[PDB]
This record gives sequence, C-alpha cells and structure tokens, in this order.
Amino acid sequence: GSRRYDSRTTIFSPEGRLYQVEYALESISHAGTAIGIMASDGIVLAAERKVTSTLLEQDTSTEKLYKLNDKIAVAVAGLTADAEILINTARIHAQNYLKTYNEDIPVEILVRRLSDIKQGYTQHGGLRPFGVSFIYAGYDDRYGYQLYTSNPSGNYTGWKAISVGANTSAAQTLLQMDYKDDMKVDDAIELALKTLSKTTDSSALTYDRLEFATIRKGANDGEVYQKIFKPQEIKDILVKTGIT
Amino acid sequence: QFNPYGDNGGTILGIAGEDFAVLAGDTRNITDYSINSRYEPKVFDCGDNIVMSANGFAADGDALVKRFKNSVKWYHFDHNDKKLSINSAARNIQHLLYGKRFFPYYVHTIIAGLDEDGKGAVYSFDPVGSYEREQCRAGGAAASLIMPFLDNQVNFKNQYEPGTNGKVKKPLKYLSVEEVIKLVRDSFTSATERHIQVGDGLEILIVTKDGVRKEFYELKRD
Amino acid sequence: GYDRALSIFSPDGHIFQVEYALEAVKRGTCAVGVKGKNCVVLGCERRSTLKLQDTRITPSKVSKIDSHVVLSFSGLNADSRILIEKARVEAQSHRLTLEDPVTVEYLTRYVAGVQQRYTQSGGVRPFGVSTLIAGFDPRDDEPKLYQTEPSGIYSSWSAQTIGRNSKTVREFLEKNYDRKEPPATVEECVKLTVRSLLEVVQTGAKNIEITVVKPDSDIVALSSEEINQYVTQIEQEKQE
Amino acid sequence: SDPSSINGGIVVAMTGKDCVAIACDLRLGSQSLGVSNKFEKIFHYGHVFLGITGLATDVTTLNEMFRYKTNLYKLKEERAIEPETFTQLVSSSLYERRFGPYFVGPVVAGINSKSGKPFIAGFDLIGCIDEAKDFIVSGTASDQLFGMCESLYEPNLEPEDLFETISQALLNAADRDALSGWGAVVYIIKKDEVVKRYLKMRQD
Amino acid sequence: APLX
Amino acid sequence: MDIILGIRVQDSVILASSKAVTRGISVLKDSDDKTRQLSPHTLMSFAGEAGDTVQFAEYIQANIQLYSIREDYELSPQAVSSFVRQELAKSIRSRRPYQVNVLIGGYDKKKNKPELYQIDYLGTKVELPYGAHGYSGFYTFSLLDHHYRPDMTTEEGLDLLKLCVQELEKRMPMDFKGVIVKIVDKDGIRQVDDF
Amino acid sequence: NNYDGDTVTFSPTGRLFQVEYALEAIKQGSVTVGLRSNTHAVLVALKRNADELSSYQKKIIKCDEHMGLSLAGLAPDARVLSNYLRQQCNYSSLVFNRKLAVERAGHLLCDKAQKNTQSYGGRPYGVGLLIIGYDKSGAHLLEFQPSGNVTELYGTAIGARSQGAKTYLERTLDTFIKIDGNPDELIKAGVEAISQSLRDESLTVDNLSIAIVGKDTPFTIYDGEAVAKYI
Amino acid sequence: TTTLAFRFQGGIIVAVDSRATAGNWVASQTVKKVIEINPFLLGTMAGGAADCQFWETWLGSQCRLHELREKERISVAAASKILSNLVYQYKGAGLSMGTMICGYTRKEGPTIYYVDSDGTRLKGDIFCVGSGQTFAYGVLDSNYKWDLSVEDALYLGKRSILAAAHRDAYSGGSVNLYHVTEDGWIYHGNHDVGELFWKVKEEEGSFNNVIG
Amino acid sequence: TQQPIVTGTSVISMKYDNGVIIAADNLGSYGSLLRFNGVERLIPVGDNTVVGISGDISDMQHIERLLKDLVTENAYDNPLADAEEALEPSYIFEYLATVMYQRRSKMNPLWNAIIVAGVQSNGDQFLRYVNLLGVTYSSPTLATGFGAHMANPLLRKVVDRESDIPKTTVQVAEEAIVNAMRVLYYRDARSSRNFSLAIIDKNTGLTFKKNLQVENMKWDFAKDIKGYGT
Amino acid sequence: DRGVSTFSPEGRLFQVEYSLEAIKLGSTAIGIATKEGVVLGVEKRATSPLLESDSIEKIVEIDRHIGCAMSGLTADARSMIEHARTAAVTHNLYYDEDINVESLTQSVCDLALRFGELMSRPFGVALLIAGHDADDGYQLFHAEPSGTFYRYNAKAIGSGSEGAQAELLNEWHSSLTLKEAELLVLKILKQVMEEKLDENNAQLSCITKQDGFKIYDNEKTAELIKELKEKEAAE
Ligand SMILES: [Mg+2]
Ligand SMILES: [Mg+2]
Repeated sequence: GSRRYDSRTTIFSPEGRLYQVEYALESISHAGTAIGIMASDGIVLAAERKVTSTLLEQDTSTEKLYKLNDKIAVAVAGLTADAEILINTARIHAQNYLKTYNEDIPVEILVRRLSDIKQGYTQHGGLRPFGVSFIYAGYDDRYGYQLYTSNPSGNYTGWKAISVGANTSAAQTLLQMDYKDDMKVDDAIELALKTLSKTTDSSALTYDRLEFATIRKGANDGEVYQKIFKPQEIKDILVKTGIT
Repeated sequence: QFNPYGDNGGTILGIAGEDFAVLAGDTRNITDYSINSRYEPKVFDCGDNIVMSANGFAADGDALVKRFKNSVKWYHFDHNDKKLSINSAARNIQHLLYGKRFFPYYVHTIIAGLDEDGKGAVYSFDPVGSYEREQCRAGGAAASLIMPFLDNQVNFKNQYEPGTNGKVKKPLKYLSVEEVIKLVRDSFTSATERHIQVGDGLEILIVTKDGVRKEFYELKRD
Repeated sequence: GYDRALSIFSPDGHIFQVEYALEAVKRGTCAVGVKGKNCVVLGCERRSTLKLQDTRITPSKVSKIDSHVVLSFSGLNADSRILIEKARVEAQSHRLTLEDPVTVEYLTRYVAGVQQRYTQSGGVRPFGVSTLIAGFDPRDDEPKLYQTEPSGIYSSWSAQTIGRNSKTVREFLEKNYDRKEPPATVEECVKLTVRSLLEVVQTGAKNIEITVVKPDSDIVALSSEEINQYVTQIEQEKQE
Repeated sequence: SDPSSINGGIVVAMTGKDCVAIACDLRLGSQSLGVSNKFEKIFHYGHVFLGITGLATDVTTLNEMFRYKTNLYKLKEERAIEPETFTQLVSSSLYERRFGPYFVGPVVAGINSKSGKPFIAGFDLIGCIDEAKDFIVSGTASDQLFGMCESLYEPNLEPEDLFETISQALLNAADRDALSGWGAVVYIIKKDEVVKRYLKMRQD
Repeated sequence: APLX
Repeated sequence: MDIILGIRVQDSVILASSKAVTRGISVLKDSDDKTRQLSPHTLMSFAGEAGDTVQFAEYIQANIQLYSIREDYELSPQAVSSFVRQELAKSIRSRRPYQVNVLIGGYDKKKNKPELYQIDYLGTKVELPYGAHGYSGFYTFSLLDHHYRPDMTTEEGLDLLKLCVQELEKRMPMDFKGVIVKIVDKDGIRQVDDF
Repeated sequence: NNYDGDTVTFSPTGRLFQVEYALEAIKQGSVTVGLRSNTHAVLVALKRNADELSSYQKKIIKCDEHMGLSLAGLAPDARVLSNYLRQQCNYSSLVFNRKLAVERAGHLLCDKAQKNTQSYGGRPYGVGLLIIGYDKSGAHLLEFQPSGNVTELYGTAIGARSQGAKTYLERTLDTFIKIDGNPDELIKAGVEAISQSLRDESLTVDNLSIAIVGKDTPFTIYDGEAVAKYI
Repeated sequence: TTTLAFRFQGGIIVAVDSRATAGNWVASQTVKKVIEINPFLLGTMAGGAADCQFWETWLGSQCRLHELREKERISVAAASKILSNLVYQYKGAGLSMGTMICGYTRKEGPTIYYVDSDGTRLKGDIFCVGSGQTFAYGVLDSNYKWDLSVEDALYLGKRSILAAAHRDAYSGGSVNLYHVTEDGWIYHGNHDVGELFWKVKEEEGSFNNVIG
Repeated sequence: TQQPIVTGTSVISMKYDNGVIIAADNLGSYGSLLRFNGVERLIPVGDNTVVGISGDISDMQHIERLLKDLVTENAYDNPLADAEEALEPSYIFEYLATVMYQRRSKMNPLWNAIIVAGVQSNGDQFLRYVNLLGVTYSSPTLATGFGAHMANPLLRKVVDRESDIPKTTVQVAEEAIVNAMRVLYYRDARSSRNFSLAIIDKNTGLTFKKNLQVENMKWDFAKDIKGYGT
Repeated sequence: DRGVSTFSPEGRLFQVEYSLEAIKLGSTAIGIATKEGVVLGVEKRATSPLLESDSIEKIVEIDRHIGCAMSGLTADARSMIEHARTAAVTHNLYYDEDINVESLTQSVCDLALRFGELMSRPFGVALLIAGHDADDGYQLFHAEPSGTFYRYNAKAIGSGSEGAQAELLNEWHSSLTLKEAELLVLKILKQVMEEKLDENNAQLSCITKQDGFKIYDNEKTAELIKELKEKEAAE
C-alpha cells in the first residue's frame, strides 16, 4: 500500500531527536536574521530582508514583521507562507479571547497556544512541521513588555534580547556584550541596527533591505502604540545612528 | 396518526410450590371486540427449566420472548454451556425491558422455574423492567379479578384461625401440585365468566426437576 | 486520519520509539525530587548557555497541577506542556465528580496512563518526557513523590532524579539518603537537594531552581538569594 | 414571551449637512421591571457607529461579534472598515442565522472617510438592508419614532440644529412607550470630530 | 408502570 | 431557590441568598448555601431551575479554578462575568438551556474597587450598585433607590440589607427561611454567621 | 520475497504469499479429521497441550443445534469465524425461521475470508476449518481454507500429518459412507482415521475430542471420560 | 411511597414502606425499597419502580468499580454524585426518582444525601421522600431530638412510616427498618402494617380516629 | 407516520383436509371512490404459497417486489432451489412478519393486513396472519377487515376447531369461501363483485382462479319494501 | 518497513512473536492451583534502592473471586485490567452472579489480536489469571498477547520461567495444601531471582472460595519465608 512512501515525520532518532524538527531548524538558519530587544520603556523589532532586488516594491511590502493585534507583533524567520498560516490562527485566537473575556489576550497565552499547534505537528498527524521561528514582541498589564521566541518543536522561551534566523551565534554574542537592563528604547534601536550591520552577509546595510518596528508607551498617557517603520523612516534612523 | 401499540387481551397466572412451579395462560387472542384465535399459545418453554409469558401487546410479547430465548442460547455459547439460573434470567430480562425504557414493550412479563436450591420460583415484571420474586402473580387483562383470589387462597390473606379472636393468622404452607392446578382452573373459569377477553382454552406449563410438562383444558368460548 | 504504527516491537523484543524517547529524557536538564519527614523538595537544573534570558516570563520548570500537587520533568519542553494541561484538567474534573482533590498516586496514575496510551496508539509518537510528581493527599501529612516515564510505568520514590547526569546524582542520593531517618526539617531537605544538584550543575547562581511543597496546599518557590545561601554554606563546609 | 419586547429600547439615526447623528435610550428592563438605566445601545468600530435594539443578550453578543470581525478586518486590510462595507457585513452575519435569528434591530451610521458622504442604514432581524437619505428608526417605540422623524425632519440641517431635531424625535417618542426611556444618549458625528451628549428626560 |  | 440579592458599597460587595429549598408542599431544607467561590476575590450566587443551578455553578467554578492554576493568576471580576455571560449566551440556544440566574460579586485587586454583575439565564449582563433576581427585585429595587448611597460602609450596607430582608419577610408569599450573607472585599470572602 | 509484504501484492507468477503463509499456519496445527455417512457426520480432533501442567487446547466449536466445526491453526481466528457462523445461523432462524444450509454456511465463510485478501491493512485468516452439519439435504462435511476456498467432501483431514488420515479415508470411502443409523461405528472409523496421523503419541482420555451431528442427534461434543469408549 | 432517613446521636435510621401502585391498583405489598449497595451504603427508592431499581443497582456496580480502582470504599458524597450526575444527563427525558443515599465513612461520618430526577442533590440530617412524605414529616419532626436512643430512634422511624401508611392511600404494606453505624448497616426486620397498626394502637393508645 | 391512500378491502381464508383456500376481491379504492378494478391482491410465491394483502396498495406493490426479490435471492448458489431448499410458506411469513414489526418500530409502517396461506414440505397446512402492528396469529379460519366480522363467523360454522379440518373437503371449503365473498358484497361498501381465489392442495398443488364473480344473489324482496315506516 | 499484521514464512505473526521476547525480559511471576485455593507470587525487582518497593503493583484484583499477576511491559497491563474489571462487574449487573474465570480470561484475550493498521501493536505483557467459581472450582490461566490462554495446574512466566517451570513439573501433585503451595512459590522464586528473596522484593497472594482474593502483608510473607528456610535446613 502507501506505507512504502511514508517519510514518518513524527518519529525519534536513535539519539532521541526529532529528525524533521532538526532539519526545519537547519532551514531557518539560512533565513534573514531577525532581532528583538526589550527595553524598560519599549521593545524593538529589527529584521533583515532576504537578498533584495532593486525592482522590488519596498513600501507596500511585508515579509518579516506582522501585527497580531494592537499590543502584540511578531518577527518571522523561515518560510513566509508557513508563517502566515500561523499568524492568521494567532490573530483569530486573540479575538476569541477578547470576545470571551472582554480583555486583550495576555502575551504568554497567545504564545503558548501557537507553540502548542507547532508541537502537535511533531507528535501526530504524519505531516511536516512548520518551518518557522517567531520572535514575539508585546505588552500586557501583568508583565508589561515581553519578548518570546518559538521554533518548529513548539518550545518557547522568554528573553531580554534575542535573535533568530541566520548568524544567531554571532548576533547573540554581540547582544550579550552591549545589552544592559536600564536600557532605553532609542539605545535598543541603535543596538539592534549595529548588530545586524556586523552580522549581515551583505556588503553594507541599507534602508531597502530592512524592516523595523517599535512597541512603546510613547503614546499619550498609559497606552501602547505600535510603529511599523516606513522606508523613509528607516532611512532616517540609519543616518541618525551613523551607519550610512 | 399511527399508533404503534395494540391490546391482544388474555391473562396469565404463575404459582410456585415447594419443589415445582406452574405458569398458566389462556389461549384466546383478540383485537377490540373480535377473536383472532381460540388457540394461540403465549406461555413458552425457553430452555434451562425456565417458562416465560409476556402478556399484553402480542407483537411486543413475541419479540421479548424471542430475544430472551436468544439470550439463553448465547449464554450457553459464551459461558461453557452453564445453566441459566432463574434469578440470572430475571436480571437479564430487566435489561431487555429497560433497554426500551423510552419506547417500552407493552407487556406484563412472568417467568417461572426452580431456584438454585430446587425450590419453586416465580418472577414478575412491569413493562419497563421492575421485577420481584413472589409465590404468586396474575398478569394481563383479568389480573385485577384473579390476583385478590390468589392473595386469599395461596397466601391465606385475611384468614385467621377459628376461635382465636382474630389473633392467630392461618399458617403459611406450600400447596401440592394437585391443589395448585385446582386453583388455576377455578381462577381461569371465574375470569372467563366476568371478562370478555378471556376464554376458549387454558394451557398450563408445570416445571419440576424432571422437566416441563403441559396440561390443556377447555374454557367457555363466548 | 494518520494511522501508522510508529511504536512497534523489534526482533529482540524492544520498542525502539519508547527507548529513543528515553534518550530525549537523558538529554534534558537534570531534575531531582527528595522527600523529608514533613515535606517534598523539587530541584531543577537550568543550563547557562542562555544569557539575556527574561526569568520573569520564561516558563518555570516546576508546574502546579493543583494547589496541593506539583509536576517537574526532564526531556522535551513542548511535550511536557501537553501532559501538564491534561493533568490540570483531570485535577479539576476529579474535584467536580468526587468532591475531593486528587491523591498524588491517582494524578500520577493518570499521567502515566496518558504516556502509555501514546506507546500503542496509531499515528502518534511517545512523549519524550519523564516526570516527577510530588505533593500531599487531601487531609494527609505523609509526603508523596512519584516518577513516570515514556513507557508508562510509574512508581514511588523516597528520593529520585531524572535527566542528564542523573546517574551521578542518583549515586549521591543512594549513599546520602537514610530511609530510617529522612531529612527531619525543610532546611535539611532543601540542602540535600541542593547538594545533589551541585554534583552535576556548574555554578550555584541562576542555574538551580528549588520548590518546596508542604502539607495543606503550602507551595512556594525559592528566590536566587535564598538558594545562593545554601550554595555558599555547602562550599564552606566542603573545604575541610 | 416576545423576544423583541422583553427588555425594551430604541435607536434612531439621522443625516445632516456633512454630518450624521445617532441616538438611543438607556433603559434595560424585564417586562414591567426596570433593571438598568445605564444600558447603552450604540457602539463604534473605528469611525463606523452601530446601534442595536431588541433582546439585550443578542445586543451584547452582536457587539462582541462585530468588534471581533472588524478587528480582523483591520489587521488584514490595513485600514478601518467603511459604513457601506460594514452594512454589508452586518447583513451577511444576520442572514447566516436565517432560521435561528438574533432578535435585534441594528442601525448603522457614519461618514465615509474617502468620499465624505454621510451614511445611515437599518436592518430587520434577519439582515434586510434598509438604506435611507433621511432617517432610520428601531425598537419598541418605532411607530412613535417614525411619526416624530417624518414630521420634524428637514434636509441639510447643521450639526447644532440636527442635534435638536434628533433629540426631540427620540424624547417624545420614548415618553409614549412604556418600555423605552430612562435616559438618552445622542452622538453628533462630523468628518473628524464626534460629540456625545446625555439628555435630560423624564424618569418614569 | 408502577410507582412507589 | 428564589431570593438572591447583591449590594455594592464603597469597599465591598455583599451577597444575600435565601436558605430554603422547597419541592412541592414540603420545605426539604432550611440551611442551603446558594453560592460558589469562583476565586479568592470572586463569589457567585445563583437561583433558578432545580439541578441546573448547582450543575452550572460548579461547572463555572471548575473552569475558573482551572484558569487560576494554569496562569498562576486571578481573573478580574469583569473577566469572570464576561466568561459566565458567554456560557449562558451559548446555553440559551442549546437543545436544553441552563435556566439559571446569577449575581457575581467581586473585588478587583488591580483597581481596588468592588464590582457587582447581574446576569440572567439569557446571558443579559449589567454592572450595578445593587441587584436582585426573581420577584425580590419588585420590592428591593425601589427600597434601595431610596436608601442607597454610593459611599456607604460595609456596616451601612448590612443595615441596608437587613431593611430589604425585613420587607421581603413582610410582603413575600413564601417562607424563604432567612438568608446567608457573604462579604467580598480586599481581604477575600467571608460569611456573616449571625443574620 | 519482494512480493510478500502484504496481501494486496501479486507475485510475478500470480501468487499471494501472505495467503500462502496463512496456509502454512494450518500445517503447523494439530491434526483434525472429518467424515460422514448418509445419516451422520463426525468430527475427530487431536488436541494439543503446552506441557504436562497445561490443559489441552479445544479444537471443536458448536455453531448451532445442527452445525459446528473443528479448527487447525490460529485459534483466535477460528473464534472470530465461528462467531460469524453463529450469527449467520441465528439470523436465518430469527428472520426466516429456517435452519441455515451447510452449503450457504460455506459460501458465507468464503466471502468473509476473501475480503481480507484484496484490501490494504488487513491480513488473511490463519486457520483452517472442518464444518459438519445435518440440514434438509442430509449430512454434510465442508473444508474451509483461509484463501477463501471451501470444498464439500465425504471425508477429509487438515493439520500436521493430515495426509495419513486423508489417504486412509480415501481407501475406506466405500465402507464408512454406508455406516447409516450407527453413530458408534462411524466414530470408530474416524478414530481409526486420525490414528494414521499419530507419531510417538497415542490417543489418551484427555487428548481425544469427538463431535457428532445427524438425523436424530443434535451437534454434541465428547471430551474426557466420554471418549474412553473409543480408545 | 413513603421513605425516610434521619441522622442522630447513634448514627442513621432508615425506614421505608413496601407498596407499589399503578394508579389506584395496588400492584405489590412486598417491594424492597432499600437497596444494600455495600456493607456501609444504603439507597432508598421512591418514584418510578424500574427507574429506581435499575439505576440504583447500576450505582452499586459503579461503587464496586471505584473500590477496585482506588483500593478504598467510595464516599457517600461521591456515590450520591454519580447518581445525581447520571440523572442530570437524562433531565427532561422523563425519569422519576426520589432517592436517599445513606451511609458511613471515616472522613465523612454518618451522611445522608437527597438525590432526585430533576438533578437536585442535598446534604442533610432529615429527609422524607414520596407521596406520603408529609405524613412522615408530621410525626418525625414533632418527636425528633438529636439525643434519641437507638431503641427510640428505630421506633420513631417505624412509627413515622406507619403514620404515612395509614393516611396515604399510595403507601402501605410493611415497614423495613435499617440502622447505620460506624460498623455498617444493620437490618431491623420486616414489619407488616396488618399486625403493626393494632399492636401500636393498643400499646401506645394512639389512632383514636379509628374504630377500635 | 402514514395515511393509506389507495386501499384494498377484506382477504379471507380457511384450512381444509388436504390444504388451504384464500380469496380477495380485485378492487383498489381511493376513499369512497372505487377507483381501480383490475387489482390482483393475491400474490403466489412459488407453487406452494399465496400471500393475500389488504390495506395500502402502494405498500402492497412494495411487498410484491420484496417477495419477487426473495425468490431470486433464494435461487442464488442453491442447486436445490426447486426441491428441498425451495421457499416454504413458513419462511415467507416469518420474513414478512419481521419486516412488518421492524417498520412499526421505526414509526413508519407498511399499512397492510397480510395472510400467508400455503402447504409445507411435509404436507402440513400453513395459515397465518400479520399486520401493520407486527401482530401475528393463526387459526383454522383467518380474515382481514370486514371479513373478520362477517366471513369468520360463517367459515367457523364449517371449521370451528382443529378436529373439524380432516372432516372438511375442498368442495365444502370453497363453497363457504364463495358464500362469504357474496355476503361481503352485500354489506361492505368498499367491496367489488369481481374477485380472485386460490387453492393450495398437498396433492393437486396450486390452483389460481381469476375473474370470479359473485352470483346467485337475493335482491327480489327489495320490490316489496316501500317507504321507511308508514 | 512492513505491515504490523504480517505473517512470517513459518506461519507466525511477527509482532506477536516479538512481544513474546519482551515478556521474557519481564520479572518472574508464578501461580500454583490447589483444591484449597490458588496462590499467586511475583518478583518485584526494584531498579534502585531508593524506589519504595510497596508501590510496585504486579499482583492485582479483578473481582472478589478473581486475581491477576503480570510480567513484561507492565504499563500495557493497565487497560487489560480495566477491561477485566469492567467485564466482571458488567456481567454481575446483567446476570446477578459471579462471572466464570474462563469467561473472564476469554474476554481479556479478545483484546489481544485487536491490533493492526484498534491499537497499533500487541500487548507486551503476559497475565496469570487465578480465580474460583462454582462450576469448575479453583483455576489458573495463562493469558498471552497471541490471544491464546491455557489452563494450568501450575505456571511460571518471565525471565526465570523455563527453569521455574521445570521445577514446578517435579513438585506439583493433586493433593497439595494451600500452605504447601505458598512455600513452593517462595522456594522457586528464591531460586530464579537475581537478588536475595525477602518480604520487600517479593509478594504473595491467594484466592479462596471463603475469603476471596487477598494480597498478603509483608509481615505475613516474612514468616512464610522464615518457615521455608527452617524446613530446607531440617533435612
Ligand atoms: Mg417611557
Ligand atoms: Mg414607569
């Protein structure tokens, strides 16, 4: 029968590893780097677009940074198509919670459920896992500003600063060096861009190969604002820190 | 609107002795004011020295007997030809009846036989499976006529010892098979006189350790 | 539905998928359980290749199943969440029907049954997780500590460890734990637990987690400084 | 036991010169018993306003449902939903429950941010769109509201004048209905400012 | 059916 | 079932619930507690159809307790009331709806404010300074409209509540065998034993 | 070789190896014999034990008052198939008030076994059956193979060393077919038939299993001291 | 039916009548309305005869499975809740049951739960259930004290059923008595109302409404 | 739940010494309208059984198809289909009785009253009744509808009990059946003059008589009857 | 790979044969049947000294008149026991009687072959089912994952089975008392066990008509162990 052609996507190796999860992580390590940095007064999300062409429409484009709700966003590393499946599920989940409790969903609850979906694909169903790693950046009134990451295994962890995708080893060492706890958003913006600039596989970091976003309480009094940076705004912030 | 139930009349009667038990029933079958059959038996030997009758709506009665007979067959297959005791049969019949709690078998069921100590046994059921062991039970159309007579003549109810000032009751004792059959025949002739759905013929099944015996008697055919 | 029998017997009579799930447990961070005269202590290793972590929000290694029972584990972190969720649901379901919280044995028996089911169900792989389940039965002061594993077998332990280098810490506990006289106090029990982890861990900084469970739903997690005091005290007695 | 008249309540909407108004009473009762005098029946999703009369549990449920749907709309579309589009969404959602409907009388009001055109619309319980140049009415005093609006209304009223007309329409209609009243709220809506006014009315 |  | 009342004052929410359980022409019990603690600072009283009431109350209790264990956190009274409303809103279009009316009294620890929610079996939620279900409201609402002030103390709230029970004991047809009174504040839930 | 992974695969010479491997399980089974006259049909079965402490595996199963079989191979598969026969015999009685013809019983078993040889996932039955019965056309003996093939015979035998009894019955055909109105003699012939398949072991009292059905005899099984008469 | 059970100083008394009726027809005078679930648990029957008998023997099987699985006798609370949750699933389907689950365990002590077919479950000290419940209440309430002796408590339970048997047309037959202690239930005999009424009348001097 | 539309009236039958007789008229009524006149309500199964059906005709035609299919199915893999393994009257009845009771139990009955008449392989007479309720019974005489009220009393004068069957010839039995059919034509408002009759004998086999008419009727006395009293 | 329900060329099911190898790795369990009762004994075999041995549950009650011992992948036995208990209680509900020991065993064995591509694999555990009923008296059954069960006068399963079985062949006779059987299980367990036999690493149980199924205390077994050592030294 069809047994012959089954890859058996949800089995253990003799060493106790999940083949498909490991190979999905290998795929993600070639994707454009994405960095998240959590400051005391906000969060920065910075991501490098995958080798751009000059005829690519840059302003009406979205590849790395997605909005889940007004208080939560994600940076993507891996297959974009896979990520959009998960993003729409996460968007719906947030609205289900709001409908049920009349309160915006706590960040961890959203992260746990999305991670549980990934876990399911590694234990049952015989399907390939999602080749995606997320950086979650969000705010709620319990823990305030939070950074999380999830990967194809469905395992998630919290961070002060973290990178996913390519050159995470080099990126993490650089973040670990210059990061400190009393840091501000504007300093974190600079750290994020400096780290990408040194870890990039490109010749020089330019505005057209970046996506950028902040989550501040920099609105008016006790409320959170999501700022997905426009091309010209990335051009300006790149000049302001003296990278170009 | 379609009515899935009917009333086929007739009446049945079970009495237990010391080492025997009888299950009697008239052979008349009716609908409304018509006679369908003057001889249509409704007391059956179900094997393992168990006799059974399910009186009321004959279609439901036949279905139940059919299912119980089948239950006895599978009891042998599944438990190494073990004899189904009368108490085990009774419990099994409860589940048959209660299984249709929300669309009931429209029958009053009586079974008779010997218990595991060799003593006579009669069990009676309501339509949805409530059951009880008794020395005595009449069922069906003329149950209300016969049952009080049985209370008086089998269980000696309302009978006191003469000259004892109504202080000492008439003592309970087992009846011989000859005495029991006298009561059965008189019960059915009386019921035939005063109930229109009862008559034609009487068939008695007697159960001892030797097996199941039958006796037939004519009843008035009007 | 995906039906494939993934867990099957081999010629020598082994179920390799279950045995490979045990290897995943062996890779996981070390977890230890020690029960005293009036308490149970759950100790857990946290690897230090991860700096820049946010410990406020990062999932804790020891999880409350109910107010009186806790669960720690070694192995795949994502797999453990599924077991913990099911256990928490069963805990509330038990309170609803029996009008009494679960015993530690019952909760363990349930979790172990779930694990077993995933070893002979089609289309699923076993859980790459072994658990330590500790607590106190309702209206009871006798400490309880149980262990489960991917195969589905479970058992009670005076003290036990699971995860990487668990054979080293088990060796330590086997000579340092007296059955005739268990750690009489909370301090003694925590110290023996911290000592056992210090055989394997590295630094006693933000690498060790300790959770103490006492009778009548009295569970608390120790902070860094509180644990660091045990680390400081043990090292000074060692130099002798 | 008529679902649309257990709790009581009314909503009315009107158009003016480069503006729209939507108003509602505050009563929530259980037949004769007045229970709450704070039960607002007008909600908004961005710049689009929705008033709902009828069974209060369905009023609450539908508000939560349309907040849900407009939030997902905005995330995917990257823009606020417009009144014309939202009107269609309400109609689709109500007709989905054709043979087990929400017992409601919704009313959409707002200004299209692109064209600047004032827009109002009404629905029956199962989705039928009722578009109007002038006014839409709903609730247990709909007969009264129809009478007040038809006589008092004139086209191209200034925002300040439109406020007086819609307020007098609602107040005098509510006072002829046992199940409506107990306070009132009026929304005056211009292209980029919205004023909300609570009216003084008789409390019987 | 009988009641009790 | 029958009588459940609620009063929100300055610093607490007070719930009063009748003790009688009547079936036919017999009062089967005169000490019934028609309430369940959903969380340390949230209490729910209930009245309605026999069986449904307790079954619904305990089902909600189990769900909130499950949430508390999962997140190691207490849901706000507003969040719990919305969850309860949705369950009743689902129920009303089921094959057999829960015929249960509830009051939810809670103290929000983040806002430091008492909160009282009235929810009927249809899923009709309102936040109120004082609430009642069934025929009780026909006496108590007008009484409270007159005597209630928003800045009252817990003691003043209890005296205000005594006034309601006295009126009900005078004018109500049925003997409801008094009430069990419980207070919800910053320190949690406690029962008044002598009422 | 490469074509024996499942029942859904034909070999290049048109063989079904999984069905053939199922057939092999019957050959390993203990010998059982079947034979009939015009009035009676008899089953004789050699029972097998695990060791001297164990019981002897029962080989004969009753299906109805007028029908039953003996088994050789996987006993649980015989239980499944016999249960199916019990139901089919029973359906015929309840619905049509009709005793199931032994020939129809054979057709029903054939079709049930066949379905397991043409679909993915399943496996063939691993047991052979000898069905005896007495119906409206007299005494009958059937041989069931899990390939699906069912065959009506005067006499036969299946299991290990069944060729000895099968040869004997082939010689004795003219004699035992005319043993009419004499149960004990027809059994004697069957007991002598199964004796041709014995090696190093002989027929003892808790080793031999005999069953008989006929004109005025319901299907009944004899074990223990009731077969001492025939040793 | 008339059934009662009350808690007191010396444990629990349980008393029931034995009559079954189909309308005005007296179907039986010898029905067993107490079911012995285990040596420490009793169940009483009122309402539908089949409904009560079927589901309470089913309850006994569920209690047996509990002690096999948990190696411990089931609590009265848990046993009663199995029955109440069962009937709640059938709510609206037309089951008719008024039952009392009575027993002793170490953690609970003597405990009585009222369970009926519309899903009501109540812990309590005194309950009377059935068509004659009010007649039983009248006698039981007006003579009840917590400090009754085992001898007096047994008599009061017996006397309360007799009162209902006499006045309620749909109660009668005989009285079945039970006493539940820390050591389990104890049967205190079948008492025919035929003899018991006259014996009580003569010895007690009550029932003066009746022609002596 | 149904209501019968096109209907057939009485089916009557009795046992005699060597076999059974059964009869039914050829009418398909549509309420009070005597709509169809060429309707055959006796359906033979093999050469040993006749099934007589009254009630709803659409359901009768369905039952015809079932019996037709039963003959086909019985012949499958059956070398003795025309001998020892031919369909017996008892098999045919039990099958129909099973169907009738199953349909009533699903609250969607076949709105019919059925009489299965035939001779068994051992020569025994078979005669049994079944209806929409699944009720079954046997008697020396059987009849449906008005036949139960008017035919049975007449047929029971010939065969009143079991012992009267050997004493009753086919000539006497047929005479009683034909007389009963005349009485039904006098008194049943949904009867016709035309009918079919079938005899199943253990010696001569199945004889199926079509297009019979009620004759030798008494009407002459009607001329003397004038007014309604005075 | 290959089908789960595949036959070998020798006419055996691969998976069933492989599960039998898993059972050989299991701890020893012994059962002996007498006219005074049936005795069931098992080797506990704790993997570590810190493990509390009394939590090792390899002897189990099915009903009052039926007990059970296991060997192999013991986690697999839980659903088998659950089914056995339900089957026993359900039969009592339907028939107001005790279920026959053989009928119980047959019900458990019906689960065995319900695997394939139903559960994904056979059970990796063998069961010794011991009980009493009125018809056939005291009985001992060996239930395998093949779906086959044999009645035994005495039987050993597990790692030391073939050595213990040969010993049971010599020692068993039809007149053994219950006490004689108890000592015989202890004797044979002590012979095949790795570690030295005591009350903590071995467990005894029995089923009698009068008292039903009982697991012995560690105090009661300890005295039988002491009685056994004294009797072997006494000649
Ligand atoms: Mg008004
Ligand atoms: Mg007013």
